[PDB]
Amino acid sequence: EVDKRREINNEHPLLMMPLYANGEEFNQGKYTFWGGDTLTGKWENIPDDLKPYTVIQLHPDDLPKRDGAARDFYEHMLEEAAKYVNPKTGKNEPIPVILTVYTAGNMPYHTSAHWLSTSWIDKMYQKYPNLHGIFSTESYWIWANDIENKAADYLKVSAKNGGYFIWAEQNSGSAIEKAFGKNGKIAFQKSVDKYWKNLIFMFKNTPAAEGNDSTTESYMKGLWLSNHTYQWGGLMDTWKWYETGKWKLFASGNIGKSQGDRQWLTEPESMLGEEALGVYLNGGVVYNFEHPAYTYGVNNKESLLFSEVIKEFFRYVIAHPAPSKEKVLEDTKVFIHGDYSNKGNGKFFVNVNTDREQTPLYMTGRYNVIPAIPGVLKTDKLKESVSSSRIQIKEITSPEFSSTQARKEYLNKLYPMNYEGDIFAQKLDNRWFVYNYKVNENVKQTGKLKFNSLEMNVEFEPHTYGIFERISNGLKVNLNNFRTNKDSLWSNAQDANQAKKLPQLTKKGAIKWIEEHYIKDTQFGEKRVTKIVLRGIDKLPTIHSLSGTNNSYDQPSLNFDQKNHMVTITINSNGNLEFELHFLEH
Repeated sequence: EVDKRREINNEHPLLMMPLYANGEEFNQGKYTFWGGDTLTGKWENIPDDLKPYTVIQLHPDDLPKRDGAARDFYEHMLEEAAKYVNPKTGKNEPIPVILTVYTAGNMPYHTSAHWLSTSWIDKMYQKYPNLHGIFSTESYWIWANDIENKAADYLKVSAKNGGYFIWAEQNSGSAIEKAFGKNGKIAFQKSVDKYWKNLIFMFKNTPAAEGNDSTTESYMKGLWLSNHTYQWGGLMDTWKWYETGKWKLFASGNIGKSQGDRQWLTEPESMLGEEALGVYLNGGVVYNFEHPAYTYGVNNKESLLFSEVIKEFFRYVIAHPAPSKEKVLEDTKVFIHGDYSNKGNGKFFVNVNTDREQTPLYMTGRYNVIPAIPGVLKTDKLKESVSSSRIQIKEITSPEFSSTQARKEYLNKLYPMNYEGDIFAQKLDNRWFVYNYKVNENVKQTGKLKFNSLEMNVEFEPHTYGIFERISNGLKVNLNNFRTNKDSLWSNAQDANQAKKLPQLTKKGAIKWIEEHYIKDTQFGEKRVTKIVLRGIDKLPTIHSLSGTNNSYDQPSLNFDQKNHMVTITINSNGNLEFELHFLEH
């Protein structure tokens, strides 16, 4: 093995920072990115605490579809990255880069990435120590005849150089199963047997109408636990709102795939944190987002989604490393071997732990994410682990998985019920993680959680997650319900028919909207109420270390009922929030 260029694991997570080449300006002799970020300016802006965990991911977007264009753009940017000087110290501090080398099946009618040979990639790794890896993303809809062969070559050239091959893909059309050899294309399967320590496999939740969120995430987790990938994660994509035909928040009717640029702006900001929790709580460590103009920002400025949700979430997962592989193995009671594509795809988990066919969220944490690997793979390495002895490894074709009711009856024997209420909750050590799982329905949810004898009842509106940590002197609370008002995008449409018919916002129009109405002059959402009730408290708790999104919260209300030894906490906010409550139990 060649020394790794960087670590990627629970203690060293990875946030990918995408930059999409502006092919129109490339044709004019300029080297620029859609949305106006510059490589140097963006890197400088990244908070210093996050720099060790963040990597710039270049994407060739609409560079001309001809030989040399992607090499030219990429070599220019690698040079800029390599020559970077820290303005505060004067030291050359090369910027870490990941290159997108494969997308859309690398068809020459789809992408300039077609004209990037393995030879060139090898040359770039050798020339640039700051090239930390290469990325393949989104070919499930165009599964090229040689995709497994090419993926084997990407993994091998990365291993040769100590870099990572990162593949973000969704199990549409059995893509993950095929990647590992379902249909007899076994080159990548063989590559992984040798080079899995240089592989990162991520879900890509874009094709949301096909409902493969839960099954793809199950595979990513299972691949990791069984030593078929070094680590896993997810690319969470606000374009899901387009794929599923949604429009104005909470509005009725479906507009189909008709208003792309309005649609990818509409997903609530905090819902990206809800999605990202599925990665974190299950031991994933790599995070990436789309659409980047919304999720990260424009013109070297952080969007509010980035500053108030993603930045804070990512800081959290650095401060509190995700459960290790060993820990997740120890906690795993059931591990599925087999193909979800033959058991209803995402339907497998509907009314088990997801509430509908098309959602990136879960409705219960009772089973967390049940890990699986495709039927083509073997569980030998999993069984060889010292931490896997109490795992039931079950074929997906087992009678236990034959129906929705069979799945719950089996899983319920092994995963005890550990909270009450119709809301998502999952416990990790002394922490309850809670969110309202509604996607586009304006419905409050409630749950009853316990920390031993201490009872905590919560009431959450949609697009609200919380982390509640029992600490020696009381409770640490992190709450995020940040959701701005996107109704302006849907002005002039009083129903779905009218909304489908709106003028296109367009790509350039959306970037302009972000500049003019999101980066500044933001239409913030209304403050909304969260209730937390604690039962079993000695005296009125005290509040400490209260902070959050500027101007986004009223002072929390503490109402102590001495007779019933209980406190009702009322919060009215829209943003991120954190505080400690100090108290003793009764």
